[PDB]
Amino acid sequence: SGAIYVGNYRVVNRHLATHNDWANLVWEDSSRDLLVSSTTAQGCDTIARCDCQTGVYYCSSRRKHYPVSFSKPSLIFVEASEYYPARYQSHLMLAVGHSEPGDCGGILRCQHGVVGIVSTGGNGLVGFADVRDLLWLDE
Ligand SMILES: Cc1cc(CC(=O)N2CCC[C@H](C(N)=O)C2)ccn1
Ligand SMILES: [Zn+2]
Repeated sequence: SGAIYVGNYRVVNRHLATHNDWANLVWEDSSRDLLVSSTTAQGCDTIARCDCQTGVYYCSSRRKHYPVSFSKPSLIFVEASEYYPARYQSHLMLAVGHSEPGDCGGILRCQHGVVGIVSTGGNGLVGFADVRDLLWLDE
């Protein structure tokens, strides 16, 4: 679990969105596994606006942060699950590292701020849904 709080927005994995998230929906994209809902309280997370390929992610299944090198956002095939059939997930970045399904929502950060959130895994690769292109999260 986990989310990004920036301004009046809450960014979560779409497959983990709550009833309140859908009742206050701003934007959602199934192909990216992202959903953004509105909030009453102001958020203070900073979104990175960069092309970094190195950062640190929080892994709840180990209560640890790990430094990783990750690929640029791209279309990657993701196996079927109870939330989606087999498809290509867009804007996804991969790194060599540990993750379990419950790690989704963990933040990936670089020196400039929040890069994305844990969204996929398996076979020793962790995938993160990028948020750096969503310039409207700041305005
Ligand atoms: C972080 C993680 C997730 C899994 C499982 C995984 O990849 N799923 C299941 C949940 C939805 C995901 C998606 N974005 O389509 C795909 C296994 C290890 N680590
Ligand atoms: Zn950066």
